[PDB]
Amino acid sequence: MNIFEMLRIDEGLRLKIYKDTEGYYTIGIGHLLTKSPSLNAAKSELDKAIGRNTNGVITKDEAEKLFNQDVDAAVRGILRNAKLKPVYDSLDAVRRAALINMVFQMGETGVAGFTNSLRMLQQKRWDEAAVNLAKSRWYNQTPNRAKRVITTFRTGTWDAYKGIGHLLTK
Repeated sequence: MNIFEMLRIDEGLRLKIYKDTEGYYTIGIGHLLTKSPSLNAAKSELDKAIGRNTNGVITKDEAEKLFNQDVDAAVRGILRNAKLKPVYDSLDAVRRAALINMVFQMGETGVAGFTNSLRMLQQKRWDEAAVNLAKSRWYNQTPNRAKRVITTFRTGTWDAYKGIGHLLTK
């Protein structure tokens, strides 16, 4: 298992414009398009992202391309963040994946707001971090997904892979 496979499970795959758990226009593998209520706006964003007149529909390859870009950005977001970077650096490979997952879903800003949890993660206080992490709107809104991620942070294994929130756009 890896970050790509992990996120593909959590986010699923849709080739047509859809509304995410928050009611925002999205497409592909959790690629947010816009927080705006206009389908037209979403379509504009889409065309712009793809480089062509899509008409709300994309191909599998296009979805995967957006996906790769999106993963890349989440990581970059982590590396540029002074609160995130140090945590990310302190973690083992599996747990890093969990961090990326969160950032992908809620943005670098959203994640950076989890001060207490981040600290616990930095300290390797797994169980405590898990409890803390669950006391969030995130957990209450998308419990199943949150659970899988939390479990990952807790055990440092992919067991939970043996509920999608956000990811890149206007």
